[PDB]
Amino acid sequence: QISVRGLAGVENVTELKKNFNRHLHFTLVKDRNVATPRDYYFALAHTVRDHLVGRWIRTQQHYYEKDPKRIYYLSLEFYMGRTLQNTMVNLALENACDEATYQLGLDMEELEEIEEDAGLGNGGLGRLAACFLDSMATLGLAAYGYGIRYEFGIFNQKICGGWQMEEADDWLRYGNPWEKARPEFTLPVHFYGRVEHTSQGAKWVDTQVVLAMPYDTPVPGYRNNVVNTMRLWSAKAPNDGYIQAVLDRNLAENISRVLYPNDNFFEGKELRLKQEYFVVAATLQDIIRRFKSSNFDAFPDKVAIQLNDTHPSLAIPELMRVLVDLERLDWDKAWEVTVKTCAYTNHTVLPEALERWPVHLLETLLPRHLQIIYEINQRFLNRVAAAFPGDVDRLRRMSLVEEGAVKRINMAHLCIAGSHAVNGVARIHSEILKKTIFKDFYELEPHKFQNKTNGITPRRWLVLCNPGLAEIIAERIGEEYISDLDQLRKLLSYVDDEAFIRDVAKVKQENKLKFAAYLEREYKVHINPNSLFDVQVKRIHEYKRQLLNCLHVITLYNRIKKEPNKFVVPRTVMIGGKAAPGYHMAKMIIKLITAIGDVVNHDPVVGDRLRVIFLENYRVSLAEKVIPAADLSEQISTAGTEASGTGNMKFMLNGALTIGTMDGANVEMAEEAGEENFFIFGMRVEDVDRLDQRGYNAQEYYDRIPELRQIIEQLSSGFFSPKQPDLFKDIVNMLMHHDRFKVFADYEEYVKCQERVSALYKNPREWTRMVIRNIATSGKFSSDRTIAQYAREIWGVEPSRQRLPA
Amino acid sequence: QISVRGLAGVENVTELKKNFNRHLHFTLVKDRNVATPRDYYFALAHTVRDHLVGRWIRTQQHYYEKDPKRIYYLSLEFYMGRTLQNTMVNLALENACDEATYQLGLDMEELEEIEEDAGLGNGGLGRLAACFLDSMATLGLAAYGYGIRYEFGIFNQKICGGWQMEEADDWLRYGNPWEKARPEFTLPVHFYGRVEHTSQGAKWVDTQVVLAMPYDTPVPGYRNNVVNTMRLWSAKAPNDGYIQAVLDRNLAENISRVLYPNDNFFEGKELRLKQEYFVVAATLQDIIRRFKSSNFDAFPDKVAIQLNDTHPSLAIPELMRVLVDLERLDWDKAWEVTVKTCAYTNHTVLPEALERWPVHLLETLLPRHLQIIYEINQRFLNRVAAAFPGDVDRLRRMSLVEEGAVKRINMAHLCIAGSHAVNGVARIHSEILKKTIFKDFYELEPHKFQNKTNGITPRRWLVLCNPGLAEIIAERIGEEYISDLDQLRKLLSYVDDEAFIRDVAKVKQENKLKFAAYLEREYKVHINPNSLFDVQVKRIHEYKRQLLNCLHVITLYNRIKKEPNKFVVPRTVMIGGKAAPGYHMAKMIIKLITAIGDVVNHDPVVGDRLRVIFLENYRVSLAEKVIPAADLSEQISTAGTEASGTGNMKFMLNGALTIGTMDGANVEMAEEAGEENFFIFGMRVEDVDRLDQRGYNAQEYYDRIPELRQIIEQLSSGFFSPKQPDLFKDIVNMLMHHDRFKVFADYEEYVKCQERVSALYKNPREWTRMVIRNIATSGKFSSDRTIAQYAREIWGVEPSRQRLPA
Ligand SMILES: O=C1NC(c2ccccc2)=N[C@@]12O[C@H](CO)[C@@H](O)[C@H](O)[C@H]2O
Ligand SMILES: O=C1NC(c2ccccc2)=N[C@@]12O[C@H](CO)[C@@H](O)[C@H](O)[C@H]2O
Ligand SMILES: *Cc1c(COP(=O)(O)O)cnc(C)c1O
Ligand SMILES: *Cc1c(COP(=O)(O)O)cnc(C)c1O
Repeated sequence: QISVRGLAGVENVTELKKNFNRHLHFTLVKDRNVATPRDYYFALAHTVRDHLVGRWIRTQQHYYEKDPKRIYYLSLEFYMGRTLQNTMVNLALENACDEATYQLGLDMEELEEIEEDAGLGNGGLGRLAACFLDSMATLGLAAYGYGIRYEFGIFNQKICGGWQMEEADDWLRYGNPWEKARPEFTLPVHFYGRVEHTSQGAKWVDTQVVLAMPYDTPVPGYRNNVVNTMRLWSAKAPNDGYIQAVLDRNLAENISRVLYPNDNFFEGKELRLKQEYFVVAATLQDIIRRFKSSNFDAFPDKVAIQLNDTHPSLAIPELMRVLVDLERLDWDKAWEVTVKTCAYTNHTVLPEALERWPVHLLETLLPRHLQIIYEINQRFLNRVAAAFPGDVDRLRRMSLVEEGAVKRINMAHLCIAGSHAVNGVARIHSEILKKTIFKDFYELEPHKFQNKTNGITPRRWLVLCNPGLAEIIAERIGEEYISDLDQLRKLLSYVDDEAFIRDVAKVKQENKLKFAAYLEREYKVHINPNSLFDVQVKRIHEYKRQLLNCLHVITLYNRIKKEPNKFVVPRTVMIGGKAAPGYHMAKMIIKLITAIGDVVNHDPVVGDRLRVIFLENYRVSLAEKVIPAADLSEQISTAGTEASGTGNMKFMLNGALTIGTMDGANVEMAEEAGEENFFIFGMRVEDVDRLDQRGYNAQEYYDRIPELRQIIEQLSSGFFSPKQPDLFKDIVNMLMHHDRFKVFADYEEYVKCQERVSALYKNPREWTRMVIRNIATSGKFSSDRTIAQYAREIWGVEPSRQRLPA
Repeated sequence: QISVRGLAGVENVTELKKNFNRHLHFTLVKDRNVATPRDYYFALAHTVRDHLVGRWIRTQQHYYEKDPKRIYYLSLEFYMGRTLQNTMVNLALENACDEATYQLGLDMEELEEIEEDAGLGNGGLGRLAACFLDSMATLGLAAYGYGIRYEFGIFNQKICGGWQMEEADDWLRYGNPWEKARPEFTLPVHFYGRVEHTSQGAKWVDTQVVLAMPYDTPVPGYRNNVVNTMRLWSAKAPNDGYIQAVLDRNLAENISRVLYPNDNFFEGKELRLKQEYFVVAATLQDIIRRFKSSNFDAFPDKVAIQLNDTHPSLAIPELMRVLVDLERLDWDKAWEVTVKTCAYTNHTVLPEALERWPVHLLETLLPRHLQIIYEINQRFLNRVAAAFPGDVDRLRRMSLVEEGAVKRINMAHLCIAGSHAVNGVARIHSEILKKTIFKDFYELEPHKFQNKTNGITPRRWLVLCNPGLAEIIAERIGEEYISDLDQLRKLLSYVDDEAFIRDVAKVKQENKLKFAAYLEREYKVHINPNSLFDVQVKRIHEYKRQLLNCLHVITLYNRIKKEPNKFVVPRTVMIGGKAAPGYHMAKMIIKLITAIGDVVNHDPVVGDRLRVIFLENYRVSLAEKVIPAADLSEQISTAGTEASGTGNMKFMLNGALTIGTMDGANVEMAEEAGEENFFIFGMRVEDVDRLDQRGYNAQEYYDRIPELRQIIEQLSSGFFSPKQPDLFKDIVNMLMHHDRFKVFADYEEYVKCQERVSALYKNPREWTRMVIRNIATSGKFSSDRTIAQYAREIWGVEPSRQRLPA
């Protein structure tokens, strides 16, 4: 149909049809009279998966022959989404499969919707891991993603009476055709026990054994015939009254049962620590086994381990344990190897998110690792003492061990000490690390600290989710940009091209019609497709300030009511996201959003000027639908709180304008497109600090802004909760007395800036010209650029766009 | 190689090799440089499974078109064993696959050994279900096996220091290629709740829901291109703090987690009752759904439900519940349908094995079913009262409800009342049912009571496990006997044929050499292959009198020691079996067996005249090895205790002579072969009763038999337990004061009879002639005969040996 989806060759199509019918008959054990649409999806999945296999086997064989340095991306989260369409795109099979399925009388798009998201992540961090895997494969790196195969990913979200309900995401119910179990690579992991010191050295004894069974999922590079591996571990009980013993095996296997959904507040839960050690222990054994199939001085020349936040920080003490206790290297040599091998990416500055494990917990579960951490801490603090003699305060601040109520291990401190490289994930965030929370460590080892601004894969996030936009771009500048996104700059030469302006606006309107229909179908309510689509989709957090958005929405409503017969640019305000299940305020915000919607969407006087929709069950596959449909991207975190963000980049790439704060990668986005092409508002980081020094008094804003005072009175008095007048008292009280994120401080500038958006939207041609200026400068935010920087500046390997043989 | 294994056609072999390599590449995702022998087994399994699929799909399609009456074999146990070889035999693919694998440089026999037993049964009852499925497919019946897919089957047995240790049988670890999940046929099962009586009728409300997900396994008939289905249900939690809720899903799924291994003593465990209801509820919904795809008056013309003992007895109240509460039939009509549909097979008379569920348990878990059982009981006892006016004692004895300490439901009583047919499983057992435990029910409804003597499938139990014996038979009389075993009588005309005598003895010696080697390899100890192979393999039970065997073995030892320099026919005594994990005495017997072995096998004076071996982990695949190797079959249960036995039949078919009591099917076996061709000894049933009336005094035997007294002194004094002198005090005490199975009463006759065995073994030619007389009359004990009798006399359908198209 469209060229960027590849060729439909006569042989190819005939072949695909033959294989499809073969899998239907032999794999599914069905005839065409009894096949459910799910059967058809599965037949297609196996058929496509068949085209991966030779490439997978040869890629892994190639790495054995060439023995390149290997990259191990260690993460607790991989937010993969659906695999079928992505696999077809990267193998150039999409048009052939569309044709082959069409000829069998099937609509491929319908079959794609049957596939479950692999929702093995919470949000940004998990998705970043998934985008990185795609880029690593595309750049021909010998890279492996290592994580946990959770039986249950992020919960499915239902709204009942405006409230979030959580449902178990039973994603494996119907089987996963993408994965291959490898029971023959099963490895023991040890817990509890105690340490004996002998003549030979320390020995970890009387441990409990849990087994780690790997499942491998293929990761295809973009049309380079490279297929890398994602290895996820599953917990299995070892095989050594009777009934209960059998049933008790469940306890060991609980380790890999369920993704922890608390992306706000670190809770030191034992099961979570078990997960962290489990993935680390199984992975390092695998790494070392592979390393030996070809003396540890060469280890860092053959192995890079990237730590996705502190979640796999125990990689550092575990590697020491294996090198010292099992391989019998002396400490210093062992340590040298560890530091040159390991590198740490920090993904937050919010202090309640930092992992600070109680010592008593580590003492019980991982006694040997605690010993090793104490030894690391001692040697580290000896280096600090030597560098800064007398600075006792510095010693306390930098210690891996935090004193107080309960002793804790600061895992971030452990990571900086045990890594040759520490990076943030946007320039402003990496600066804040060096100025504030890791200033002491920076002063000791300035050379360790880097920036690696985040990116998104243009495969999933353009070609896949927005084929029409991809096509009209390819019509002008060819297809090379898909793996070299900087080529998008060539679109600057089309900013005054009348036909390209027409094409860009047509695609957007088509995406909106498509999504408007999807709303009506799956969640039956009607929306004006000619309205401005104002979307904020991301996890629900106070710092991301969905509440600021709520205030703006109520302002528009109050203005309409006041002057009903006046023109306003009509809007559909769409807000979506999951709240962590124990995060009360986030749950109240969702409820407030739906409460506003109930009022606004049923007011006769508003009509279709204003609509407020809560998008249920925001996940990767919903993002692929709504982001192409968006006009305005809401990136309105308080300055200094969003480490980078990545949604921001998805929208830029897909033809929406951004309203946002100078936070995270927004700063670099505005810099690339020019500030005049970006709706910047609010406090800078410096402003927030100035406010904090003199003290944030929210009352001041309530007193001086009549519009704001009206909103707060409405919330209080039950305007938005008639049957429950005081439902939102927690929200008002927080906004008035305990608002860490200074919602009121940015209110005035946000509303003024939102007016400028409405003003520009009134001018289709100039809106679309501004869009082109955004799309055309979004190249920097390709994860290909990000990974190329990791490769050259941290891992010490060169990327490649050269094909492997087919 | 041998003709009964089929043809190796040039196309066939080339095809199999092609498919094998295809599955290795695409299904296993391996090349030949990294393939483990397990990969090769899996590739072969998929290849063979591919030849089942068209036949499976067409068979099920045929049943839809023809809409024959359908047989539902309801069992908690299916002891299937390995599927690969059996599938090849029944599809005639064995020689082709042997050749195809050979040419790929693989030994098929080695690949077969990688397959795990599907050990979803304890022993005789479970295996009978598996033999029945094979016969039902072979006789072209529209039959379905319905059970539970246990995650863990019968435990693996290890002997440590002579003691049984149990290990979880994790049979699904590496996947099951034989099964096909059918998640789209998932069905709810309800538990707990309470009953509301409305205007419409009774309503079962506030229940907990567990889901039942079916897995279908193909059941190929012998070269008739029929493939029936075995459907096994798996428990899955329904999909409607957070972490713990997710983890708690395990509790629902515990229902299908593990096979109950207590084949001796009924324990009223709730989890066991959950299993029984779970299989019954899911199955009846499936039955009814199928019935509707084509008014319930016709139900019994389209449906037969066979109950494998009382384990699925709740089928009767469940069917009433659905007909009355959900379909709104009146009671009488509902009842008529139920009785004409259901039929009950009894498989024991030992009173501690009968299922007698506490009322309080049923009350809580299945409140509605208890109501229905009480109504059944009332109507039933009204019929008894009318038939036998004034016989109040009869009323008490026949009640479904037993009074006493705790009220119980007698499930056997429920089965007789709710079934149109009740059968035993050997003539003597069916007589005992009518004379003793169900005499009252027989007097009421004489027409219900039948015999259906058990059988074994000659496919697994001759062709598969003993190809050489199958071949030399086929050389004389052709292959038709494999599905018509009565043809074996034609071998009577070869009893004086010198060459056939030679062939029969050669095959036996080859089987012994083969098994002797297997011992040395897998469990490193040496055995004289020219000794008489004396084997007793079966679950460890007091009633099966492994202890009597132990006494004989110690007698032979004591006789050798007394007269060391005298000739005795050398023997290898092999005893194997699992004890139920809580069955103390059975665990002591295993220990005694190994204790005897430790003494006998290390005595220099004994040499290789006598060896005692405990066969570890007796299971279906070990039976296929040891039974063809046996000379003497030990079937020595106390008269009246073994309902039938089926091991007995396996050995008869495979060229061993039987020493046994007139118990179970032994009676019919001796009758078929002639008593002069059978080593019969001991009390008849009548003798046991005469002893019981005057009282069993074991002391009497100890006083009068010096040889026996010596054995008891040895056991007591620690002759067989030096470091633990009183280890076997429980065994002695039981034998002397509390022996329900009268071991001493049969001792003298057993030893004399064992001498006659030794005497005949001394004469190879006459031994072998006697063997021929056994093999030649074993035809009756084909499960084909058994199932044909069920079909005609209970189910009301005609068997067929006609082929379906290929
Ligand atoms: O999405 C994110 N989750 C976490 C995080 C959550 C819990 C504990 C630790 C970190 N950090 C985040 O990483 C993304 C990827 O770098 C950034 O784009 C986000 O700004 C940042 O919020
Ligand atoms: O092997 C058997 N197990 C049980 C049984 C076990 C527990 C509860 C109820 C029954 N009955 C048996 O059924 C076989 C098949 O009919 C008979 O050959 C055996 O003689 C008989 O012992
Ligand atoms: C990209 C993405 C995120 C991260 O979005 P931010 O706006 O950076 O928080 C979260 N969830 C999903 C499903 C995504 O696709
Ligand atoms: C046939 C068989 C049994 C039943 O044997 P009996 O001697 O009748 O008790 C038990 N277990 C296995 C593995 C079998 O193959």
